[PDB]
Amino acid sequence: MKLAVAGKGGVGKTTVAAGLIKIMASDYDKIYAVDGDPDSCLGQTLGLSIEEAYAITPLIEMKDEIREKTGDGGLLILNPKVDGDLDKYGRYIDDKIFLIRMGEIKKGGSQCYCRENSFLGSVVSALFLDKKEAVVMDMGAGIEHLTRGTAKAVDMMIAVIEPNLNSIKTGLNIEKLAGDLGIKKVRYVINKVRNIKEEKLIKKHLPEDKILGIIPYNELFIELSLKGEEIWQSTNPAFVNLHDIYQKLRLEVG
Ligand SMILES: Nc1ncnc2c1ncn2[C@@H]1O[C@H](COP(=O)(O)OP(=O)(O)O)[C@@H](O)[C@H]1O
Repeated sequence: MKLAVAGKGGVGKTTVAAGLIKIMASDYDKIYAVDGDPDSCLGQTLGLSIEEAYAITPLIEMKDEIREKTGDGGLLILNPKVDGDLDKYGRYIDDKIFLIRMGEIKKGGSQCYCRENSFLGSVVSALFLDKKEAVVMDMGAGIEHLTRGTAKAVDMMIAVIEPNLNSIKTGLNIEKLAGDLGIKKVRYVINKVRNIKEEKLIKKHLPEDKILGIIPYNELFIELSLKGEEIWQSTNPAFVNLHDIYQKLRLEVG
C-alpha cells in the first residue's frame, strides 16, 4: 500500500501520517515512513527524540551520495538509479518502520542546480514504483514530491483539513492537484474538530463518501508531543477515530 498525506502546515498532517504508520505497522512486515515535510518532524512525532531524528540525515544533505549518483566532475546522470541502496538513506525505528527524511528542496540560482532534486526524485520514485512494501509519505499542500509518474502508484491521497472554509478550500485545492496529477483516490481527514457546528460545516461542503474520518481536538496531542511522544496508543481517546479512519481506508483500497 502506498499512501500520501497532505495538508497545509498546522492542520496536524504529520500527526495523522504518524498515526496511520503506527496502526498499519502490524498489517505489514515493513513500512517506509517518509518525511517529505521539513517544517515538521515525522520522526519525533513517531516517537524519536530530537537527537535520534537529527542523526537520520536528510536526503537533501547527503551531498556526497548526490554527487556520486548524478555523475561527478565529468558526467551528469539525469536519471539517478537508487534501489537496493535505500536502506542507507534512513534508519529503522523498530522491526517494522523505516524512516527517510527528504530534507527541504531548494531553488537557488545558477549555482549547484537540479542535481539533488533528481536525487530525491529518484528516491521517491523508487519508493513508490520499484519498492513493494507499504509506504506512507507526508507532504505540504503543494504535494510537490509527486509526479504523474508516481501519482499512478499512489493508492490514496489523504487531505488533512480543519473544519473551516479556508482549510476546506485548501483541501479542495489538494484534491484538484492530486487529480490533475493522476491520483485516483483523494479522501479527507478532518482534524481538530472542536464542536458540532464544525461537523455540520464539513458536511455542507464535502460529500460523505470522500471523508475517511474526523479527529477531535485534544490537549493530549500537545502534552504527549513534548514529553511522552507515545501520542498514538489506546491511551489516547482519539485512537478510536484513527482506527475508524484506517478501517474505512482499507475498505476503499485493499
Ligand atoms: N487532533 C488534534 N488535537 C489537538 N492537537 C493536535 C491534533 N492534531 C495535531 N495537533 C497538534 O498540531 C500541531 C501540529 O502538528 P503536525 O501534525 O506537526 O502539524 P503539520 O504536520 O500540520 O505541521 C502539533 O503540535 C500537534 O500536537
